[PDB]
Amino acid sequence: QSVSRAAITAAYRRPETEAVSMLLEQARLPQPVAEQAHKLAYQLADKLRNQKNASGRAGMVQGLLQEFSLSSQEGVALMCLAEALLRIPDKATRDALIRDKILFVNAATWGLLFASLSRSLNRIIGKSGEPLIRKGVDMAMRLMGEQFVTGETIAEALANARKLEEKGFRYSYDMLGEAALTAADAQAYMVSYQQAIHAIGKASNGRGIYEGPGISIKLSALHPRYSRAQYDRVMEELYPRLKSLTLLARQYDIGINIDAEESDRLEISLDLLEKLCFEPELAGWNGIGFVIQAYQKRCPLVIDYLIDLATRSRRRLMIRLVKGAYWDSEIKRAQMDGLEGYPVYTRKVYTDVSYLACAKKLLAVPNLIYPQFATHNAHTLAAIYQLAGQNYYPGQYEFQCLHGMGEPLYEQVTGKVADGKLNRPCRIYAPVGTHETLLAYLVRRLLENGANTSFVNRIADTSLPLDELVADPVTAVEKLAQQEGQTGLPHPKIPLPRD
Ligand SMILES: Cc1cc2nc3c(=O)[nH]c(=O)nc-3n(C[C@H](O)[C@H](O)[C@H](O)COP(=O)(O)OP(=O)(O)OC[C@H]3O[C@@H](n4cnc5c(N)ncnc54)[C@H](O)[C@@H]3O)c2cc1C
Ligand SMILES: O=C(O)C1(C(=O)O)CCC1
Repeated sequence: QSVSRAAITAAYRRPETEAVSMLLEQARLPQPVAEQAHKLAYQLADKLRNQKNASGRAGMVQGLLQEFSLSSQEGVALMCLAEALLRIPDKATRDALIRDKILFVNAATWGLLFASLSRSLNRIIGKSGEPLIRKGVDMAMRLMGEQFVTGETIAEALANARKLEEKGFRYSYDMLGEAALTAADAQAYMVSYQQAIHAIGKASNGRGIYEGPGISIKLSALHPRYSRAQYDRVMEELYPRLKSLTLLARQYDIGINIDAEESDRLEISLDLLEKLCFEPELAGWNGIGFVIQAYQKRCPLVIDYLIDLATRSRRRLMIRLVKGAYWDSEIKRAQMDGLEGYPVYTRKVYTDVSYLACAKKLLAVPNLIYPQFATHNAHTLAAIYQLAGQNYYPGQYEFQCLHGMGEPLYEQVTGKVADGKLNRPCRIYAPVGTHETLLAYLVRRLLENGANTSFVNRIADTSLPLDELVADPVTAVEKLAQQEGQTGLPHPKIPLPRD
């Protein structure tokens, strides 16, 4: 194998204490940079919470709830009398009433500022059955998934883009659908991507790979049963499709990004990337995109490979750095194979340290990589902004975020300094499709929003202080090493696969 390639295979499942200890010093921000990252992260997160004055509103609740000292339900019943007294139009009537004589409709809305259904459930199922089950699951899937979808068709989504593109946001469009099971399914996904490239290209109109929209694709949509697909069949069947779409994105000069999926396909996607990058028809073109997952132990080794690849094939690569979306499934997979170890980290803070270390690796080679830092975590953003150094220029890097999750945070980021933003561009990942293609994406978003470890989850918990929410991962890791006795131990509730 190649020297860069061999090192990747060597790190597939390396001990977690080993991996974390190596990344730790590459991820440590120097004390001056670290404090500036702290301030900016604190500001971003504070404005995200006290947006509708959610923080200070809870303060006046706790204050009057102290002085008067009654139930939380008692406080809500007080607001209801207060609101109905404020609805008395004449003051002299209201006050004389307060002293002479002395409805709960909006107590619901007031409660938010402060088991019998289980009977209905067991009851409803018996008479209704697997039809009721399959309908309700579909129903909640559409209802929860609306917020994550840009449009049902490529044309409806291109239209939805202008509002934010006029403010300096970019877009990457994703035609939903993945893990093709039949040659037909893969063929159809091939069609909907070509149709999308045309639409997004006519829309782009020469704006170019950096400043115009682009497209994101999944190899697993392009080949039947990609899960266990063999090497020779993938190159004969998938690669010509990957080539074709990429040629097409070049003619329109739009970025085309290869999404990263489950970790046992990292090898094969590198093989496809390696061949794509030496097509003569793509020589001198820099529009090829590739996601790397910082939660994998071999991400730093992939970066060394990609850096060498960009040199050998004489192009600048567009590399989306992400943490990763399949962590639950990666762990359950590794636990069932009883394999040597895990390919991903087992403590969330380890992934953050991985991400910070990989970001520095990417920022050091602007001639060979255009970094695209995908994240919704205020501290992560703040740290990359500091790590990228003074004297920003547009093509140095960009941020990325998911439709439905990133806009509140990046609206402090993309925009003019005069209007109080950071003047850094953000590309919004924009899914496109109907109900029939939303399931796997939605589930991954439910796993993301619902985890106690996720930034977007903890920012909502106004009982968690901002200083803990934006705390520094290197320091977190070193605080554990000192309490536990050694740097980088696996998560306690997650033993090694064979145990
Ligand atoms: C625009 C965009 C494109 C993306 N494309 C891809 C892609 O092609 N492939 C892909 O896999 N991901 C991709 N992601 C990432 C994924 O979808 C999540 O959005 C991302 O991981 C969340 O990171 P965050 O820094 O915003 O949140 P943070 O909450 O600070 O990080 C959360 C992440 O930490 C990781 N994590 C959670 N628990 C643990 C644990 N116990 N041990 C170790 N690690 C843990 C998971 O990666 C989790 O998602 C993309 C994200 C964005 C924004
Ligand atoms: O991580 C992934 O593969 C993404 C998904 O959830 O489909 C693409 C953007 C996140």
